[PDB]
Parts: sequence; structure tokens; C-alpha cells
Amino acid sequence: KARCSRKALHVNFKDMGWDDWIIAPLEYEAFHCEGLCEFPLRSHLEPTNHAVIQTLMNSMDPESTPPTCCVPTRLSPISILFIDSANNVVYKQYEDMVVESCGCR
Amino acid sequence: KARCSRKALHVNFKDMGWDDWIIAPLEYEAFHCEGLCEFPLRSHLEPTNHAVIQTLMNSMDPESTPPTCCVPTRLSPISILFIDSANNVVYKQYEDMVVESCGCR
Amino acid sequence: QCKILRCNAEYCRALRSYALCTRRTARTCRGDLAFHSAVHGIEDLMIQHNCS
Amino acid sequence: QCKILRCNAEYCRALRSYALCTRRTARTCRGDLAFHSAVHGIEDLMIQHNCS
Repeated sequence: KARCSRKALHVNFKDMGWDDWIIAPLEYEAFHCEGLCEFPLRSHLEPTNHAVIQTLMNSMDPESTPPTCCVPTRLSPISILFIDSANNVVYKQYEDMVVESCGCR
Repeated sequence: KARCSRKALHVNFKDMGWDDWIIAPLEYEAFHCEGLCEFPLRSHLEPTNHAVIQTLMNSMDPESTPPTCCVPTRLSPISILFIDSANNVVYKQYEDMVVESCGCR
Repeated sequence: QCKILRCNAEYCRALRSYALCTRRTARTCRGDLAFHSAVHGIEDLMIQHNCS
Repeated sequence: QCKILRCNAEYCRALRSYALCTRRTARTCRGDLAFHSAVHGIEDLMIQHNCS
């Protein structure tokens, strides 16, 4: 069991039947977050004060509070060319699509 | 087992030996997040696109991707009156101290 | 604005209510991932077990 | 700026290195929760098991 880190997550729109309205892309790397959330919190970006407090309390008395969880903390958008409900081809920049860093919250 | 929700988390600064530098307050309700992250994602605030995609993939093939996790999505600050390293009494508004809503990410 | 989250509050009769709500709010949701995801989930829950 | 996260990268000798790093970066951290939390964690890890 390793600390909170980023793993792969290959999203394939054909696997969800979304290729009927999505033109491009049809698959992309979205990543995901997984790993232990123990003390201390090691991260390139500073954790929230609440995450620090909850992780410290779980380190003190684990019977009381549950630990923090490994979740995305930075995300980047991707462009999608699709067909909306009005039969129009739309190029839209969807936000929060690719995980760029994980952290304990 | 219930869905992702907010539970209590009474932080007591005396339990962490922080009363030597913290004047007031000495305890406060910080809450925390816990609960199942299943489909669909029910929340007052809209989940991130990545959370939607990962939850849908876990609903499709749970063997592949792990589910999303219940974490804070809105936080509010609290004021703390403490003594810094220079023997000065400082009133500082610490951000991300109280969980106001939980969600799956 | 897209009102896809309004349908998740009241939630095979519940599946039909979810479907009707998604149909009612399908106008403003021209291209929202939550709408298509909720439709896919409704279909997966109707196919699962025994619904019609 | 407070450099408390710089000490978490290299991490009873490791505990002494963590303590020395926190001492070195203790100037800019006038009132940061991460600094006090790291100090409390160093103390808890030194008291645990057998360290001195």
C-alpha cells in the first residue's frame, strides 16, 4: 500500500455509447487518484488546513475520525467536438477532465 | 452504509498541545465527509466532469477503476487569535477550516 | 440552465420518473456530460434486474 | 514563504533530519498550521517505538 498518487484511467467514449454524439476525441487519458493518506501529508502543493487537521486527528486517535481520502487537487480541460441537441457541431472546452495532481482531503 | 454526507468533527486545540500558542478559540466544529459514492451522484452543487466520468466507469466496470471518494467541496474560514514566533498577538482568518458541503471526487 | 441535478433528488417507477424528468429538462442541456451520464445510468438500471 | 513542505520530501535519523529542517525553515512560518502539525508529528514519531 503506497501513499496518495496518480494512476492511469483510460476513458473510452465508445465503451459508454457516447460516440453517437461525440465526434472527436473518442478516448483520452483522464488519470485518477489512489493511495494511503497518512502523516505527514507529502505533496508538491500545500494541503488545505482542514485536511491537515483531519489527518493529524486520525494520526492521534484513529478510532475517532476517519482518514482523509486521495482525490484530484488540480485538473486540466480537454476539447471535445460533438453534436448538440440542435444538430449543430460544437467545439467545447470541457473543464476538470484530466487529473494533474492528487492530494489528501 | 449511506451516501456521501457531512458528519461532525469537533477539533480541540488542547488535545493537540496547540493551546500554548493559540489564545482563542480553543475548540470548534470542523465537520468531515464520509459516505458511499455510487451512481448517480446526488449533490446540491454540480460535480466535476472527471468525478462524473469516474463514477460512471466504476458503475460500468467496478473491477477496473476504483470509485470516487467523499471529500469536502465547499469550505468556510475561521478566525484564530494566536501568538506568532515574534511574541505578537495576531488575529488571522484561516481559510478552509469548516466543511460546508461534501461531494464525490 | 441545465437542470439535470433536480432529477437526482426524488430518486421501476422511480426509473420512469427519472426518465420523464430528464426528458423535461433535455432542452437547456445541449451538451452536458451529467445529462448523458444520467441517461446511461437510467438505461443501465432499467436493464438490470427486471424492469420495462 | 514558509518552506514546511520541503522537509516532507526527504522523509530515528530521518526524524532528526526532519527536526533540523523544521528548525531551519522556522523563520518564515510565523503562524502556519502545517508547521505546528509537522512538529507534533515529529514528536509523536519520536515518542513512538524507541527513539531519542
